[PDB]
Amino acid sequence: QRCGSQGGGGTCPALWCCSIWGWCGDSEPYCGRTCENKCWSGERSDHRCGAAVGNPPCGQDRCCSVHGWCGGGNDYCSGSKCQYRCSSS
Amino acid sequence: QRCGSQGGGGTCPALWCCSIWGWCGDSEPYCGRTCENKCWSGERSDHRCGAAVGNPPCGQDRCCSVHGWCGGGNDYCSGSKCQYRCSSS
Ligand SMILES: [Zn+2]
Ligand SMILES: [Zn+2]
Repeated sequence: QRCGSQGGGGTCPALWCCSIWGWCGDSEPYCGRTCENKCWSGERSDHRCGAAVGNPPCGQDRCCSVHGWCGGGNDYCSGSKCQYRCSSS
Repeated sequence: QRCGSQGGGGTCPALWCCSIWGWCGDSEPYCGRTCENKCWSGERSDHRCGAAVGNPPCGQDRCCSVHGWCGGGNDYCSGSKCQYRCSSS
């Protein structure tokens, strides 16, 4: 899926990272050094996530729980406990 | 100090746990299975704490920060970041 200034301005599904080349992913090429948006580095200082705080990203191997907190592991990342960037599932 | 039904009906200092014997603490006999009030099990799902949500407990090894949130580690528990149930170094 395309996204970003190169892809047309779409947002990635499950709010994944849009690389600078305009493609969606969740690995370093997309989320680290060559990320354009919803980058690992864009996680709020307070680590909250969700619609309440405008759907910000979470860092590497961290997901946005359904309670609105970024963090890692099943409790944040496994289905129904996870709202986006889910990665455990 | 004394708290709860056996101890006067007060809340502990630093909103710590009141055991079933009416004494204040922060270890498992106080906060765990034999806890009467402000127990580890009473953390709100939304993780809020502070007086605007009526001084809820925080879970185990979590502290209420000055920002109104329960969580683990130095953002919530360290000296100047913590308002109650503070414990980290
Ligand atoms: Zn939670
Ligand atoms: Zn932090």
